[PDB]
Amino acid sequence: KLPPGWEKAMSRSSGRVYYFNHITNASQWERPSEPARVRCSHLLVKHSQSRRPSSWRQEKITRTKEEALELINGYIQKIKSGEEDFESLASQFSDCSSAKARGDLGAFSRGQMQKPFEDASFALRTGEMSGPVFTDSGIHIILRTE
Ligand SMILES: N=C(N)NCCC[C@H](NC(=O)[C@@H]1CCC/C1=C/[C@H](COP(=O)(O)O)NC=O)C(N)=O
Repeated sequence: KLPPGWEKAMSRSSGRVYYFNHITNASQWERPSEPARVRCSHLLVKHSQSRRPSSWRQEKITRTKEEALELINGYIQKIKSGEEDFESLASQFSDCSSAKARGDLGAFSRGQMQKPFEDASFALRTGEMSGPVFTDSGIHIILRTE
């Protein structure tokens, strides 16, 4: 009957059905198939409207929300085609401190992370990746590892 968050959608360019998750922003052709804690890695792209417009990559972050989203889109594209792996992109490009640990955040339960991240994280199954997930930090790609 489809896991939490998943809905059937119709492709504009091909007419083929696909599946979309409105919690994680994941989308795929394939038909998809709770814990106390999950472990996730993430790649963060911050923007001018981030709660802290600063990171290890640059002192003053000034890119716009729309620009950050386009970077996130491009990374997802490289991950999905296997041009670059997630961990590699997070180490190089995530505006989070967890970049030094390949995006890994360790384990966490509900009530610890900003709500959109948390919900997305818990709706992923082990091994799955999110689409763009928006929080006050910026835009995330989430990978559930455990
Ligand atoms: N148990 C653990 N590890 N502590 C959870 C408490 C921190 C938590 N953080 C976040 O929710 C954002 C979203 C997902 C990752 C994340 C990372 C942020 C991003 O960097 P910032 O926007 O702050 O500059 N870094 C936090 O220092 C929060 N309640 O604000």
